[PDB]
Amino acid sequence: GAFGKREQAEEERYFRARAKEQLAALKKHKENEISHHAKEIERLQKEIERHKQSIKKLKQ
Amino acid sequence: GGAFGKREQAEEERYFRARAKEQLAALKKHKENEISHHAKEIERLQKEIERHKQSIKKLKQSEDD
Repeated sequence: GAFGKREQAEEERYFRARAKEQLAALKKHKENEISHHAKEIERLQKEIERHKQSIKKLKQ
Repeated sequence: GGAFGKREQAEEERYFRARAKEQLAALKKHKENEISHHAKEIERLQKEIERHKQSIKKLKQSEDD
């Protein structure tokens, strides 16, 4: 009946929302990982900077 | 006799000049070694960064997938 397609419609919305909650949690995890790698990169570039300044001193 | 007095001094002069240049070379040697170590380190660190950048590239694709 009318109350049968409302159910269907709502059940559909429900499952779609569950599907998107999951896709978002997976993306969240990848973003966290990207985040870590980025952090490391910045750290390594600071070390490079230190070495580059050491060289500069020595060159003079 | 007298030309000996002179020649001895010309030789002494050459001797100390060479002693000076030997020290100068030693100094330049360690400077270059140091600079060299640092460069090597820099290259090593840049490769690590390259690894991380590739890791990100991957993660971004799989995430976009």
